[PDB]
Amino acid sequence: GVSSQFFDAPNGPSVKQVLIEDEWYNRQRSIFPLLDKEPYYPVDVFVAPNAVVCGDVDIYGGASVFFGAVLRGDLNKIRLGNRSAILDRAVVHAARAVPTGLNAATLIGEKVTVEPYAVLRSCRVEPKVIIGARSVVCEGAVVESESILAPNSVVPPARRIPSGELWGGSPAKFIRKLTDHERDRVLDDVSTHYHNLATMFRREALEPGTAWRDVEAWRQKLVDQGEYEWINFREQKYLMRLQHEAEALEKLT
Amino acid sequence: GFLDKDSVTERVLHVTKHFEKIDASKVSPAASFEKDLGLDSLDVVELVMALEEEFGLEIPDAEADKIASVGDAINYICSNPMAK
Amino acid sequence: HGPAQTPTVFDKLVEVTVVDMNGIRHRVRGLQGQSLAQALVEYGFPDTYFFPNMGFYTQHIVDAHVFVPKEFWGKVQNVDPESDDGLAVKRMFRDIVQDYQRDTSFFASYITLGAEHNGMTVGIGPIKPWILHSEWAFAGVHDSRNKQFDKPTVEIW
Amino acid sequence: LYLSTAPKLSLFTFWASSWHHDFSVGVFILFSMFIGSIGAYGQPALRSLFAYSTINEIGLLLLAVETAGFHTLYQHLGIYIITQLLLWNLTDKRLFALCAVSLAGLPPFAGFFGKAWIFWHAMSVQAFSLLAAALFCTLLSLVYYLRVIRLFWTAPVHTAASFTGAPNQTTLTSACAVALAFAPVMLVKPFVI
Amino acid sequence: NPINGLKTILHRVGFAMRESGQALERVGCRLQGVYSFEEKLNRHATVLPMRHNVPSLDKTSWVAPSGMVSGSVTLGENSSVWYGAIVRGDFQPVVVGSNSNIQDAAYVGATSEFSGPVTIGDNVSVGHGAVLKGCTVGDNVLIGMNSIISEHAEIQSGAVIAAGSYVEEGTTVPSGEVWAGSPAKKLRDVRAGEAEYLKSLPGRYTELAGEHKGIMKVLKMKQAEYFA
Amino acid sequence: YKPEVPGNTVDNWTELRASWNKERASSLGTNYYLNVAVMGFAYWLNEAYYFPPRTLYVGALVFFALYVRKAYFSTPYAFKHEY
Amino acid sequence: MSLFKSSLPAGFLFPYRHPKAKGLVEGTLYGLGSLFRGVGAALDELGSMVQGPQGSVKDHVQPNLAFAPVHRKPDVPVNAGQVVPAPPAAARTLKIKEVVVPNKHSTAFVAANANVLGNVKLGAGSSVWYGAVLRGDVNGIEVGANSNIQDNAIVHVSKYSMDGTARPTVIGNNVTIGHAATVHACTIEDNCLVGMGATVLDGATVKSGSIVAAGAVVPPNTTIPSGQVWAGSPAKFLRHLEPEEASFIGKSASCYAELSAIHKFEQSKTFEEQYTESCIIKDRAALADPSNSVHQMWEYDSQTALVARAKR
Amino acid sequence: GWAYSGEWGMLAGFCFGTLKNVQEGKAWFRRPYIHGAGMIAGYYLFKAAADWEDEALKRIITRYERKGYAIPEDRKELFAANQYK
Ligand SMILES: C/C=C/C(=O)SCCNC(=O)CCNC(=O)[C@@H](O)C(C)(C)COP(=O)(O)OP(=O)(O)OC[C@H]1O[C@@H](n2cnc3c(N)ncnc32)[C@H](O)[C@@H]1OP(=O)(O)O
Ligand SMILES: CCCCCCCCCCCC(=O)SCCNC(=O)CCNC(=O)[C@H](O)C(C)(C)COP(=O)(O)O
Repeated sequence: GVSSQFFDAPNGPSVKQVLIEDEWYNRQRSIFPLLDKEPYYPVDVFVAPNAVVCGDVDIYGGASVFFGAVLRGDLNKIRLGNRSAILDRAVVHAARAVPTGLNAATLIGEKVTVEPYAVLRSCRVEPKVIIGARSVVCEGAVVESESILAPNSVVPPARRIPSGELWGGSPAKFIRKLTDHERDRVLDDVSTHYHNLATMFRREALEPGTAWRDVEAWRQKLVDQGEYEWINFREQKYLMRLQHEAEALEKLT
Repeated sequence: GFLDKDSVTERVLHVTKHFEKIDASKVSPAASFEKDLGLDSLDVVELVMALEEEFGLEIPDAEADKIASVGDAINYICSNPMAK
Repeated sequence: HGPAQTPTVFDKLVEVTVVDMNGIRHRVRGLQGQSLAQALVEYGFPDTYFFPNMGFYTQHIVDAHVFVPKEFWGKVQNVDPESDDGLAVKRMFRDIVQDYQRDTSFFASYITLGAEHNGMTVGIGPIKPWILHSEWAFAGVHDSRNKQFDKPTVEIW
Repeated sequence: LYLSTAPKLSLFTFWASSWHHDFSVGVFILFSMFIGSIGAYGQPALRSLFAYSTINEIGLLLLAVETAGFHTLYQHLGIYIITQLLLWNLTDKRLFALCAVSLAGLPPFAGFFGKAWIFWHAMSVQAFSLLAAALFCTLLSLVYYLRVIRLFWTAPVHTAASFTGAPNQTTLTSACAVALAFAPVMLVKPFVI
Repeated sequence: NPINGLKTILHRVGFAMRESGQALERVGCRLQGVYSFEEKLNRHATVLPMRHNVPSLDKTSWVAPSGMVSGSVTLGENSSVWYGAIVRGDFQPVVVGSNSNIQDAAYVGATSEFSGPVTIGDNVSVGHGAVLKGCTVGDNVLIGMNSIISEHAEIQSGAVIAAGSYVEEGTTVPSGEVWAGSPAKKLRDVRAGEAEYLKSLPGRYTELAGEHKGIMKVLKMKQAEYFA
Repeated sequence: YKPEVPGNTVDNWTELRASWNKERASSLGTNYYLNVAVMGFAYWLNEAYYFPPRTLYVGALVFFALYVRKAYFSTPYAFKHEY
Repeated sequence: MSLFKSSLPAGFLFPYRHPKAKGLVEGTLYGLGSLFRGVGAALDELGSMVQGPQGSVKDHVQPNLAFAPVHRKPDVPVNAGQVVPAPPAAARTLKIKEVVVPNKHSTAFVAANANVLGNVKLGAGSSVWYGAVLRGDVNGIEVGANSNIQDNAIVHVSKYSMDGTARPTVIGNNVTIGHAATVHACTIEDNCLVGMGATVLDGATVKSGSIVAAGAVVPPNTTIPSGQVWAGSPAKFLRHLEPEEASFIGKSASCYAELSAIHKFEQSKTFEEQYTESCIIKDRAALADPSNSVHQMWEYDSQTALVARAKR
Repeated sequence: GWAYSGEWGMLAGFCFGTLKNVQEGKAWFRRPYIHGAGMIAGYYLFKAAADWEDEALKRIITRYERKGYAIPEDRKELFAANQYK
């Protein structure tokens, strides 16, 4: 078993831990750090309110994370390229190591679209790639630039899809070659279309909105009743560190 | 391949020549330290230190422990990117 | 087209042995078509080993000073010394390397990894202190655990 | 940013207010314009590019001083100072192209007007040789300002968000100084005299 | 469409008034010394309009709180959108008939650049995790779990799509046939005992949606006890 | 189609390496000597502004023709052990 | 006891909510703030009216569906969840006497946006991840100790089937359920792995120490024996287990125990702690300037940005 | 000074607000109170510039006439005028 308290967290130990069954409203953040691993994102990113971006994640340019998608950078790094789209409820994960011996981070190039319910884990996707829906690209696999994966396809670990082609199946086999106009324009067209849809969502978002008014009304009612507790969190973190150091010193000798 | 395979070989023979417990004519370009030349570990360490003195390097304990032959020493010096 | 082999990553893998400036040998894996400086960055080498390519329109490319054996001298890509790329290499030799230069000195972005590099041993060469701007410099001492790979951007400004 | 704006204003105001000399500064005009233009053409680092382009601009200001007529000096210096305030506080790199087109003297933007009254007053008092050198160096300056435009306009846009607060903290000043495209309506009139 | 022009002008003016009001309320909160507006709570919306395009939900239809409908979505009588399901009509509209179920974490949408509207008929079962992009589904069809139906495909009435299948773009699936495979192909005809369970499937989901809607009402009243 | 790079890679790279195997001097000496030259001897040009323009133009062309470029400068004297 | 534990102002100690105003100036500011809040909410409501029917959709907080009840049914026995008494408001309004909530062990981790409903049992050290759906409504769902259901995976059971069998879903110990996997009315034994994006259909049995590969579809009423790997759509026999993959299964289970610890640590912090931590991050970035004028007198604590001691 | 300087200042304020939005990744219409404040500041700034136009003309004619340059009365109205051109 592993304890759920961390005394070497960058902002200190957690003073008050809340059980999930005691929560009366949903408090899931969409962008949050895991100890010392903070996500990196641009000013014009679209992160959907029910999408999760956590840990060591780098986002560039005009990339977008659509509804219910997960980008979990807890075992390694994940990079999302310029104007790359992660569509609805697709999962991007990363392993600590790969059988090929290369870097195990999931690297996604620019202008890459990932269709709904697809899974990327410790793979390399080069620029201008369409991953189809219900597709899995396994650990250490490589998808080369200007290539298309058909929906419901499996790319097994440490396998390669050559550039300029359409592949599909379980396991993925050769279907056909892309035309020159498809490599020149169509992949950029799909990425630009999904960026335009993300911009339409970004224009209409009122952040932070007004859902906090009810929670603040409940807190005001607690201050009215005298049941709201004021906690000095900085001082409690300091005192907990001092007690931890004293307890560690009072066992070695 | 950072350096040639002839001048390093004769320099190896030149520093192998001045050893009192070695034979000045038994030394071959491809021999062994244990079966052929008859050296224990400390003699091997002394020879590797002489080679380090001549070529201006630093060979760690594990790398010098792997070296067991004249050809092994020549190949290690040739593969070293910081040789002189 | 028939029952021929499915493409694997192992078909395109290139292995290079790299000796850093402390003499420690490292196993570096790369892919065909990737430059050497990129494979060195992705291996996890510290950021003090790398410096900007000092040409116009290419300072976003990171580069390293490598020592290449005589067998692999002819597999470094050719640069015209009269062109503007030649003057970029001349500026890099003039300012970054200086008197650490040897006859095996090259730059790692000018090495494109292929099957001919498989088994090649290179070493990292030392460099002089340099500055591009306030957010990218090198004071002269390789005492830092920060990897180059962990930098999110390469900033020319 | 501090070094390119305030001391030049202070010293040129002392020169305008209380200084007379019986000599010339023409060889230093030639040296500044040719050295600054050729140096900024030849130096790939951006900091050195802007240092040499500053030497070229101070050569133009010296041409305005040498032919008298301090009104053109003050107009060009003000436009230059506003451009400097935009240049060193940029976080979006697309506006780096506006600094480029307004430091190259391209017509509708305010840098054109600041250069062009200096050229007009130089032609008025018939300072022909220094003017010809200034026009040649102006033709050279366009090439590296186009290099700036190639670097930062014809490129994909990436601007990192803030994490520890202070979100893009000088967008007010940079967006206010980009409206040097609206000052030319007041610059064409007899304004700075 | 000048009607859309007037709606556009009104929506933009009202949006500007809303931004100004919320900003003034945040200034008031800062003056009070209360910083509850800075909380990074979940801002998920079950119903998400796209400017003047509001989803049209029947009073006997139900959308689960973790589900969502966006843009031009029509839900018919006693039709259900379950937990985690995403039905997207912000680019091209979605039309769902009556007594049809979109099960847990299923994606139905028309968001591709050349996709037509999605039309789902009456008594349609859309299984768990199925992805529907710009298709037309007839009456009394089971969409199997983790299946993909592509753009301009026609799933005619009475057909069964098996689990994990992928129907290609512009593919017509005939009536009363079972199709399976990732290059999906006809496997057999629907049998009678199979068709009995096909007929009895959507009513169960109707009553299950009723029970879950009641429990969600209980949860909302529990939530409302805190702040009211 | 792409043009071929002229020459040999080993010979070209040896040409690129040439005359740079030396520690670069600091710039303080060049800057101090420039300031000394201007502050001590630029007054010699005071009467030159009144000279005929053919003389001034030919002198400017002569200075341009005899100028040696500071960037990529090298001497054979840097690598010899006696004069 | 940092250095100024008895002299810091209350605004610095409580950045999320300042205490009660005392003087004339603070009360005037508080009254102005309440007036601004009223006028701002009024302008927001008026703008929503002018906007049209889209303004009638309002911003509301979402319910906690990570721990959610279902209807207690008379034909459905409760063996995974627990029957708890109904709330009195629900009883007096819409006729509820008993609901079924999940049985959740204290060391398990559930994501705040996951959907775990009703007749579900969660073992010790087990984890349900972001966007996962565990709907136990018509039968029971059992998850063993140190088991993980990963992101966007769907778990469901059947009461009525084609062949008239009610089947629960039972998941054993040290089981890894892959990303976007579909688990439907089936049995997974101890120390098994289901690949990411795979589908296991009704009444299929995965015996102990086996692996279902990524993208595989397990047909109904299929038994996958021990020490075999199955793959494809439909899944057939592919290989026997390697010596290393059996230890890899346990490595995966231990890795997700370690990961669920960190994610539970980050998730279960209150709003006040998170706001204090953001203020601390701000102070730390202000202290990262080496020319900061306090660096010559005070030494600051790294984790809280408080003055620890005098430097000189 | 110029008659349409305030309208030019308002267009300047609108473009200022739009650019402040575009720099920070927001659409052009976002935060319209920033546009309004920019419009007010641009209006008053360009009205002040138009006032300096008349002031500069008045200073030039006054200094030139004190030095001895006698301007005829048909041309003094080109300078000593708050002309709203
Ligand atoms: C986030 C948490 C992650 C975890 O901890 S595990 C959850 C996710 N893990 C997985 O991806 C599990 C699945 N991974 C694997 O591929 C594996 O287990 C899979 C083991 C059976 C096999 O993966 P391998 O890398 O061992 O591939 P094999 O050498 O076994 O491949 C043999 C054969 O099977 C085929 N094969 C291999 N893998 C697959 C797949 N997946 N699908 C279909 N067909 C396949 C393939 O075609 C091969 O033939 P050819 O390519 O024609 O020569
Ligand atoms: C400045 C001068 C100061 C010097 C002071 C330091 C002097 C330290 C001397 C004392 C240290 C020892 O003797 S240490 C004691 C060394 N003797 C043993 O360990 C017993 C086993 N015999 C061996 O190890 C032999 O070396 C051998 C059989 C050749 C093994 O052959 P290899 O070798 O092939 O392995």
